Amino acid sequence: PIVQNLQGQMVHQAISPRTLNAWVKVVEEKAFSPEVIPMFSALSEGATPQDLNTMLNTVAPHQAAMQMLKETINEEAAEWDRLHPVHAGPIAPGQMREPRGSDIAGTTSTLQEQIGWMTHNPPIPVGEIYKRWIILGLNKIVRMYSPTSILDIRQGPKEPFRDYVDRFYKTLRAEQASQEVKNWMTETLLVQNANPDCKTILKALGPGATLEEMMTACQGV
Amino acid sequence: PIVQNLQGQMVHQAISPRTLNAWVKVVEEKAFSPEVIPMFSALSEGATPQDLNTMLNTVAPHQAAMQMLKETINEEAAEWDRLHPVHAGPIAPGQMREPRGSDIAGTTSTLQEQIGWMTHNPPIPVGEIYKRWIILGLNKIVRMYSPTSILDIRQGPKEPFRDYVDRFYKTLRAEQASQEVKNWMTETLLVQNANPDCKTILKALGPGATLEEMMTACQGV
Amino acid sequence: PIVQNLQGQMVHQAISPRTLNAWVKVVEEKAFSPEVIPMFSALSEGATPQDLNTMLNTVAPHQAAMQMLKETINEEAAEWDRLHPVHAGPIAPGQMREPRGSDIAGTTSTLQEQIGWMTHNPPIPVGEIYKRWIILGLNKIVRMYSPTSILDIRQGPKEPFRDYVDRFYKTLRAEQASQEVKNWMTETLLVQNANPDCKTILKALGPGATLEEMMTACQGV
Amino acid sequence: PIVQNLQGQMVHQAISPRTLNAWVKVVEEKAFSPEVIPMFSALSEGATPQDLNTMLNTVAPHQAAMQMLKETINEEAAEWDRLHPVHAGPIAPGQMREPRGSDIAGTTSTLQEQIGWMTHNPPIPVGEIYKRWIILGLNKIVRMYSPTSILDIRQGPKEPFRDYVDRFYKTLRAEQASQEVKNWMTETLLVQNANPDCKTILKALGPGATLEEMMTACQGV
Repeated sequence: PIVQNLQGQMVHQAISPRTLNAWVKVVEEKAFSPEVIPMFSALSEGATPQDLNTMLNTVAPHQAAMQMLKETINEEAAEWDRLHPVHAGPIAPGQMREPRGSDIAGTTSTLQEQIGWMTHNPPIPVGEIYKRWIILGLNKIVRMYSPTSILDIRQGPKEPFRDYVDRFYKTLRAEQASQEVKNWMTETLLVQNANPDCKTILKALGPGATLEEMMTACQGV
Repeated sequence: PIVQNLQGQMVHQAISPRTLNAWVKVVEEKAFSPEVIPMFSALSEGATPQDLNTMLNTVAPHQAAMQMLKETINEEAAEWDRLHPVHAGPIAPGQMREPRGSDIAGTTSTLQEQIGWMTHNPPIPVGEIYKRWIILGLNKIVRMYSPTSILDIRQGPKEPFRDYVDRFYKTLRAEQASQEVKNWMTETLLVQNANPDCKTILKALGPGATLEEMMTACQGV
Repeated sequence: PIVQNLQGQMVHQAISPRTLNAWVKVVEEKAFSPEVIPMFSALSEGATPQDLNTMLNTVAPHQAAMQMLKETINEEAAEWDRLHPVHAGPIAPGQMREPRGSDIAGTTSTLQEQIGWMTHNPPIPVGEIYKRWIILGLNKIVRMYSPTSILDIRQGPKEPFRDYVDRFYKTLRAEQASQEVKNWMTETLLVQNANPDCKTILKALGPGATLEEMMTACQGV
Repeated sequence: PIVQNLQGQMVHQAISPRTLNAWVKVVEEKAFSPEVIPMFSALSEGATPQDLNTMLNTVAPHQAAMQMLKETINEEAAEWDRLHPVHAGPIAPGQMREPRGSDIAGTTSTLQEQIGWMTHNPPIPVGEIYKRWIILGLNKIVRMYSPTSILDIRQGPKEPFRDYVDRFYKTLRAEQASQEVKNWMTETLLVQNANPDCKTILKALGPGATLEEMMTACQGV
């Protein structure tokens, strides 16, 4: 992250060892469950590209996930270079240069360059964009590691309705289908795969019933 | 680690008690699993040789692991002395002397010497090299304590494919074979030791199929 | 082969009918076992490219093996042409021209050309190189026809250790893995797949035990 | 071998392809049984060191046997060099030089040198000595590959006595014990391990009975 010294200047501060260890525990203990993404977003709050690469070093022992992340990052960097062509000409002495795709990811840039780029009026967030690319890669990884399809999430004969709903929505978040497909799933498949008693109640409830009404009507069933 | 005082001078800061306690919990509770190495790397982030020896004091009650670490450290120090002979002659007043193998490990050096050595332009990282030697020793220890061979990692009849892949790759990381041998293992043994249904599907998939394609084709099997 | 006439001149001699019949028996009766390669090497001893094509005519009824051989030969001829470019310019009257890839295989050359090329001071062996290409093709064929993986070679409960070792090494020769992979196989998999009594003895024997020591310790078990 | 041309000069003749194929069949089909040694002696009759190395090329795919052969050959060559020191001084123009250990094995010598060395009055057999070294190596290999100890050769309850004697003596030839130990074995162990009826008859026959008398007395038992 970025901190201010006693002289009022923006200075980079390294990630604390226990934050890095929390990230390591998340990587090594949760098997790339969907909750890894909110935890990564929280643990990398206000980070620099060098800090993000330090956090990514934890993923390196997982070859498939790391390769997927690297492919996503390279594609995003190529797209960034395509959409931000290197202008040929003079540059104002008071204005800093434009970083490239290899520079936002911190492959060739330095710490001071990123500190200056992030701290500006108006600021151009380089850490946030790299973080978003990491999140795209992580979403792909979570999709790859998902053990069950949404079509295989069925309510147990004695399973409470709220637990079935939680499992269903967790699997839906893992799968990351299209928005229209997701809406169709939440509207139709959730009712379709319920157990007979809750299914009868939900059918009696009618189409267009909100999730709150369904959980109310199926609370003790 | 190294911190800056109000006067702008680099000053050593001791490891916080809770970071040391986290390291103690890792040592005493995980039985030298492969995840001990990323956790040690995170918890010793930006540390000095004195801090590294403080962290190593936790390993001392484990006689075999500590002896293996000491052997690896002594061998690395001897190699460092061989590759960095003590030059006989004058030394510039503004340039500090060259530490020996017993000095990078902090056996004979002092805190100020290591602080000066690490904080330089350009810097010579003494903490990182000692840390790498520790990691070599820890890798040897993890290999020693591994309970199962990779040849004994077989998918259960009802075990999901992703869990089998995770166990297989964790054992592979523990064993630390040669790169060519590791590639052969990931290409052949993973398919060989799968359960009959996934094995049939993977055989139909053909050689050279990526891990993502295999996990996709075996998701619900 | 090449023989000398009464005048001291090198003359080509055709392969005897019974040598050709021995080669035919090898091709038609052994199902491309690994021993086909030493037998082909012995039976084609000191042969000319025309003789080698005569021997290859026996393989033609086997479409897959013959196609694999032709692909290997064409690739080797293309590589030979690439590494031996046709020089444009004068040629010494006493020095013969350089054969092409289609010429070493005897597709376009004549018998006298090959006789002169092989009989020279210093000699340039054209028959040996074509033979080596044939051996590469035959190795590929033997790999294709191998019925069992090395991972499936397991010592029987009452099988003598020497027979298990012979089967293991025959399969290893058939598979033709990389040298490092082969060393790992002979060091680890042979012990891993032995029966419980021999496995206990070999484990007690320790790593780095020679094959002779293992066969001595497991002789009557 | 060595043949004479029309001018009366000794000329080397290569081994015929079918003799080499017979040797290949012996190597690849008999699993280093004791009969491999008489067959090698017959098939290498009157051979040159180059011919012997050509025959040894068949053994190369068998790593353990080939390594044992190479160790025996190197030891014999070192002993030959020790017992035949290189004399420093003039050499007669009509007398050829003394080959070294690397020269009798054909590693550095040429065909003409060996032809001249073998064809002399009086002749110094270089092929025979190399052949004897090969036979020592092969005897070691046959000992290594022997599946049963002599102590485990026991006559079956209905096995004819002549077959038991043949198996016993074949195992004894494989084991190659000391002469006194071999005499003790043939005198005591053969009677000891016979079946009860033949054992009773042989005990009644008394010590010092010849093998012919034993086979006569046990013919139909």
